[PDB]
Amino acid sequence: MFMINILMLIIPILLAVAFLTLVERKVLGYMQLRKGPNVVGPYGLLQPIADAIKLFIKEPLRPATSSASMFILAPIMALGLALTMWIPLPMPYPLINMNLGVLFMLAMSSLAVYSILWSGWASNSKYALIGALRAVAQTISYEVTLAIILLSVLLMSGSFTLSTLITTQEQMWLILPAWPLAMMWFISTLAETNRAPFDLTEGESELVSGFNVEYAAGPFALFFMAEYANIIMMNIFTAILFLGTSHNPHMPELYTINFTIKSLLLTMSFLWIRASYPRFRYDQLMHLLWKNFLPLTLALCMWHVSLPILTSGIPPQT
Amino acid sequence: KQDMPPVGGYGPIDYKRNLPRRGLSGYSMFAVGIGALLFGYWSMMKWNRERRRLQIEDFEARIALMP
Ligand SMILES: CCCCCCCCCCCCCCCCCC(=O)OC[C@H](COP(=O)(O)OCCN)OC(=O)CCCCCCCCCCCCCCCCC
Repeated sequence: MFMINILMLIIPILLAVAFLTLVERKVLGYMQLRKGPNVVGPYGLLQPIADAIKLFIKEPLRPATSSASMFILAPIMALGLALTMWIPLPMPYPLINMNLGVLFMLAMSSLAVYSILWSGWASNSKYALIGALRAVAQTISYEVTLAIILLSVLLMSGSFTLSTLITTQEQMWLILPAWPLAMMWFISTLAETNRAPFDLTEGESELVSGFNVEYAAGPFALFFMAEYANIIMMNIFTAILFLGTSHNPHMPELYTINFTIKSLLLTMSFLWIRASYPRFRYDQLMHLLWKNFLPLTLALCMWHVSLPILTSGIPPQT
Repeated sequence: KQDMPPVGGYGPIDYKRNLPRRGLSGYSMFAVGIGALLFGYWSMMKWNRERRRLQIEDFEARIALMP
């Protein structure tokens, strides 16, 4: 029945990414002093069944000027590498056990931006043309900030797999010891996935609407359901790579219970920001990475290398 | 002969500007901060120095049998 363990995953998650869109504007509602979608629910909890159905009724135009062969294979992705990445992710028991799999995320973190470059180019001119070009450029310069500061800690835990990374955070919430890094693990995923303070990719201010501009109701649910299938995953990751829970070979169930009451707090962070801060004006946006974020990330790497060796600490792995 | 202004008495309420409250300033931070980071590592160097002590124990059974 291994095929019914899968399809029990893909389906029950599409409800979260659906019902996030509701808690989008309730939480961001009371920052403003008001209430959130209310009239339709009664509580509102019934809103997203009505919204999923307005789009696919609503007619899906294509530009007369487009290349239809690319205008499909691209979105036929924004929903794969979002739903594949979930596969080897322990909670506690991952569906797959990949030996070195931690590295496998970067494989699928790196291969999504090659679905932006298609779509914005697939269609047409300068609002999605050079406007989907220069959100490529920022999306690849926030990896080098990443793979390093992912690679740092992994000196402090011994291997590339995720079954060890529950063992080492036992009674030490891995955020003490590298708290300088942890910050930069946060501003990255918020800068890379195109969210609030570095917002530019999806346009509001700097342009009209980035990269979404052409898709009518028909395809544009996918992206608007793809872009929220990354955001609740990196944030359902960070908390396996920092704030660890305590496995329990007996009541596995109490592992996940206490696990979603963390990863679900953590997420409610990209909403708790977006009410707050303004945007960066694309110069300042990269111009603050090389100069500023990076020099440290190298420097710390020269540090977490020696700290095990200089304490006879060297973590028990191959 | 019903008009607005009261007989006497008012505020005012000021227009002035203040809220600069801190908050562990001026090197008080960098003091607690570097203090936590250490107790992080001291919490390592022991778990990680214990876990190796089990590591050898595990490779022991392998060599024990396998003649
Ligand atoms: C648009 C519609 C048309 C497209 C439809 C089809 C699209 C397919 C796209 C493929 C995208 C995902 C491919 C990524 C490959 C990743 C494989 C991997 O990393 O598996 C990890 C695992 C490592 O093995 P390890 O854990 O070290 O040892 C276990 C010991 N028991 O490895 C293993 O366990 C062994 C590997 C078994 C899998 C066999 C090889 C699978 C990979 C073939 C991919 C073919 C490329 C397809 C096109 C890719 C384009 C992106």
